[PDB]
Amino acid sequence: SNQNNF
Amino acid sequence: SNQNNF
Repeated sequence: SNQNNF
Repeated sequence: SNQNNF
């Protein structure tokens, strides 16, 4: 699972 | 699993 926090 | 914290 993936999380991108821009 | 991956997390990118920009």
